[PDB]
Amino acid sequence: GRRPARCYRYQKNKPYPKSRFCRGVPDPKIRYFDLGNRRAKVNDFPYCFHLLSGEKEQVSSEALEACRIACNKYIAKKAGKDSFHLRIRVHPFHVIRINKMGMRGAWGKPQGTVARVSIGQPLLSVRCRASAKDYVKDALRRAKFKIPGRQAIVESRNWGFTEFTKEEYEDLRERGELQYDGNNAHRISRKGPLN
Amino acid sequence: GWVKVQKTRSYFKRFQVQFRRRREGKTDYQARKALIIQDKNKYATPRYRFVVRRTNKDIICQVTAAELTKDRVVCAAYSHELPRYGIPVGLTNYAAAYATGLLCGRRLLEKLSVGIKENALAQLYPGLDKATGEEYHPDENENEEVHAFKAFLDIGLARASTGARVFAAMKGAVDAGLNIPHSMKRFPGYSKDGFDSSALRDRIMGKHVGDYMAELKAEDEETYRKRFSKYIAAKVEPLRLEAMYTKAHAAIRANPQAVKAKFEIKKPVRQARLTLKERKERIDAKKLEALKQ
Amino acid sequence: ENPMRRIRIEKLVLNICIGGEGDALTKAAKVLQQLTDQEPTFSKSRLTIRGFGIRRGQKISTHVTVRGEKAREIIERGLRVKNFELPYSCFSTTGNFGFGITEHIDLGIKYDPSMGIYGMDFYVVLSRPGFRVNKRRAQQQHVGASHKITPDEARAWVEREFEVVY
Amino acid sequence: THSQGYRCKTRYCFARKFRRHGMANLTTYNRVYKLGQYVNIKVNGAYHKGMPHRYYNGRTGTIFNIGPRALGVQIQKRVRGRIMLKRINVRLEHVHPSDCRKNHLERVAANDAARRLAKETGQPVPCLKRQNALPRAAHVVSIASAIDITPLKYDG
Amino acid sequence: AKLKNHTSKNQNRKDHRNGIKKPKKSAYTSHKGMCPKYLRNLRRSRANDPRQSLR
RNA sequence: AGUUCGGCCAUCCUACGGCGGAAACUCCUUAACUCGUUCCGAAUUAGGAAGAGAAGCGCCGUCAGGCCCCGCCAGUACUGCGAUCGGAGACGUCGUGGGAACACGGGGUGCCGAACU
RNA sequence: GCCUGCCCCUCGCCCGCCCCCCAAACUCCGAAGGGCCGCGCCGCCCCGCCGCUGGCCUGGGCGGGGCGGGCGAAUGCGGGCG
RNA sequence: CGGAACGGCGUCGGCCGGUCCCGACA
RNA sequence: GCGGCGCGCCUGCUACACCGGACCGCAGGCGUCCCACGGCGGGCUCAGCGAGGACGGAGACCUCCCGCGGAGCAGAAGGGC
RNA sequence: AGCAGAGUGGCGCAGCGGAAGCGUGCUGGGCCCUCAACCCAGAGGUCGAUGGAUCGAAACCAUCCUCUGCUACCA
Repeated sequence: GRRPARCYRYQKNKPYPKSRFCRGVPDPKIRYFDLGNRRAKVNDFPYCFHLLSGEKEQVSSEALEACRIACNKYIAKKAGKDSFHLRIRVHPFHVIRINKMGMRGAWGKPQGTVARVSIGQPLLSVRCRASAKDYVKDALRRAKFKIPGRQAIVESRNWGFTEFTKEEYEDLRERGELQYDGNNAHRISRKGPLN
Repeated sequence: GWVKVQKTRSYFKRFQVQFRRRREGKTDYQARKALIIQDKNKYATPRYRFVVRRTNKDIICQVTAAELTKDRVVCAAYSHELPRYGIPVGLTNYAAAYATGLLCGRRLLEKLSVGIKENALAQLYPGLDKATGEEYHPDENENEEVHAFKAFLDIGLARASTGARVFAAMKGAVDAGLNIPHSMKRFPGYSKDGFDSSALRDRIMGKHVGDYMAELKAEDEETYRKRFSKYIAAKVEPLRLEAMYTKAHAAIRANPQAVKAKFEIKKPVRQARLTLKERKERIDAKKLEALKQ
Repeated sequence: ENPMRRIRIEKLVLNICIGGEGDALTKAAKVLQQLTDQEPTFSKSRLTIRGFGIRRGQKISTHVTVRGEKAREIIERGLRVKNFELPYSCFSTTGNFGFGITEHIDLGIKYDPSMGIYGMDFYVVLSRPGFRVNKRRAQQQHVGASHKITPDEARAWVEREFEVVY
Repeated sequence: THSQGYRCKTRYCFARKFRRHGMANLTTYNRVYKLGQYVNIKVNGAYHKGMPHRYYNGRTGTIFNIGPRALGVQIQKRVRGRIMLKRINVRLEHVHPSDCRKNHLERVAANDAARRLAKETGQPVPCLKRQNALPRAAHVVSIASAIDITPLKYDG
Repeated sequence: AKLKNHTSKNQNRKDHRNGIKKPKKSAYTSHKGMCPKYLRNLRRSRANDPRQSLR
């Protein structure tokens, strides 16, 4: 039954993705990575909260799905689906193998998929408005229990999901040096054809 | 209707430009490697190739050896100089080719034997005094002590055809006294059974040009004037064509020495490249025009 | 207004893709030869498809490239079959244009049972002096954008030379 | 390895460079070679005749033979505890001249040039031996503007 | 049943015990594999004048 | 200035828009020949000189793309060598040496010989 | 909307700009780290020899004689062969 | 005090803010 | 034992950038096919975009245009052109 | 564990790169003096879902669900 998962906690093998060589991989449990109002503008949703990872471990797609369902429901119930945009940053690309039950012909057939993470790697990030700003930290704490090891939820200086800090974003927006691209924005980029 | 660009930044990043002279279309490297290669057991002894190049109004004939960073021209002859030797017009014709080939060979053989004054090149290999269109090899006939200067034909991107003008220039050089390896298959008069000397001689001594000039005169006089306006202007008659070449082949043999021709170097107007501030001045002003709208 | 900017027909290609019959293709070759006074060439099939009933390497088409007076003389007859009416969209980005007529009888060929009706597509290529730069073996370089025929420049010259209405 | 054919493990070694695919610059054939010359062997993937094995890539050697279309090179292969001279015949494309002795050749001439002057003007001769850096020296340096630097407080 | 298939440990030590032996001096000058023509010329050239040991 | 043969083979390329030809180069101009075409003087081969800067070409432009160089990135990421260093481990530190890359910001945009006019 | 109309809206489909996360069997870039080789004999003039080489009086080798010279990284240590 | 995710108003030490003599319905 | 054959050989990987590296490790091949699918010379440009042109559309043919190979080169795979 | 097959009308069972097909049920229409047969119509399908793959897939391919047959090495 998917095994204990303490078996596949650490990155002990070189990355094994789905490829021409690796066939018959069971489909990953998590398919929805952009959730919430994933279509909101950069000027909406100013604050960001990130769930970081304190270990170099492999989380399973089963875990990643269990956490996103838990986190989405708490902030949607407490506030609204419209209030936040939650991105599961990690995607399950490694394909774990199980040797069915001796050590002859031990090469295992795929059992599932895991996400290789590192230290400080954000796993779940939420872009939120003020209505849900307080509730986001609790929601990401609910997700922390479904993820193996110790993780930390921190507020982000960067506006939304952009790389501009809230201070840089506010100043650039005032002088019209920011071009909106939808969920995210970039600097005006003075280069290229003038026309 | 919405196309994907063929030339993306990726195509420009992964693109490898070819050799400058291959991008230009001027050089066939595969053919030139074969002409350039000499066995390493022969070391740096110079190897010579006979380049013959036909422009729209010229036949350029050169003997060049390939150094490491350059190509050194041992001797050059151009059909532009044929008026000095008595060929007024038809300077890109088969007869002009032969004349430029003889001039190249004679100019080089003299230039090799200028100070030797004993048993050297031009005296040793006088060539075919009369330009009969017969197969002649300076090599093989007699090569002891001094040997015939050896060169190999470089035709460039020109097609090798029977009765080609590049082959005629080589025939002139062989007739001057230059060892150029040849088989005569791509020469007028070759038959599987055997060469007809007269057929090569006819093209070398005009003939077909003269025959056409007389055919037009016989029938379409208006066309005759249009086709051969310079020939009529220079008073070159159709029967007299063979004679002028015969005098020219003697003239090239007697005095093949190059005489420098004077000219003036005039640059065209040539526009000036702008300074960075000049480029910036235009850009800031162009943006201000957009601001003004 | 350089004389070298003058647009001339480079050539006219008349292709007859009869299909995999073989018998009809020789008869189409005869029809093409009578129109152009030059031997047509036969085009082999690249792949095989049952819907077309062709196997790879079977001769499936017949084409001729006619240049000079014969080109525009033939083109005029083809245009007459469409009453000098052209689609407007028929002009390509590179300035070429095509007709495409059904039947060979209209081009003034006399109907015979041995050669049954054989339609062909007339393609007219519009050139200018100096397009040799892209076709010469030595120093081949692309033509400049200016000297290339715009689709609009093609329509204007054909309206002057053939009085066509779009 | 379970397969050991002539060109095994040569995927990145005998591959051409990013923009350097294509025929050889004609200097490769034109460059003159002399017996005893130092030659660096770098295999070119495009030319397949006379190709040295992947072991011979990266090996400097000397030209034992100068032959038609081919240079024989003596390279030293350490097999076990014995270094063995191996004589290989490599075609022009996969061999290049080496600057191994160029610093020695440059030094010999520079040493003579200083010596030539020592015979004439300025008879005393400077030391013509390489010195391995040496331990600096004294000197007075103006502190004048010295920036006071402090370890910076941790951010993150 | 199963024993070690392969080991390299100690083999470098064993090689360096008295090893890293340079390959002779005659080998560096041998005429094996040299150009048959060049070698014939060398013999003819050294078979004339003081070098000649022909008597 | 321009041609022919070259060297290294984008600071040389690509797109577009300008400009300029006295000569040169080219386009061009015709098939009696010579040669030529899966058909086709398109190319090519021969023979020219009625034209032409319109192109190719040579210069110049463009907050152009690419390419080149230098900063910064960043002493970062990684890593060689010592640690009875820390940590349950995962991994990380500290001494002692090495040290990228992507972005990003700026500036560039062929040069070399032989012959010839 | 209306006989209908593609007289038309909406997402998908194409194209561009972005953007999240990747690859033992992907690489434009590219370390640390390793590998191979060099670190003493020069330069000058003249002379010989060669079925080799070549337009040549060209080379390229193999020698000889003069003319000036000079031992040109650090450290440790006598090496080789049967 | 082999040992984890997780808990601890056990006890010392921090880090970052708010209320603070505008003494933290009157 | 059964079942496989790393029992002779080959490509990419494992393999930790010289070379060398192990496994009943990974993803695969070989025991043949071709007097042309060979040698050589000439000429040529490939896969395709895009736009055009009777039947003709997803799909056959014919044109230009731009095409760094995105095709092909007997078969595995990697180079190479 | 792991292995093979299937999943298609209400029941069956075909199809298998271009429809859904036949029987039964299932009504209707014939047919006769009436009935039985019989004949002929009419209708019946997320083709177990999904993703890919295509101009297009019930089909072909991956994932999965469900059934249904095959299964453990004496010492």
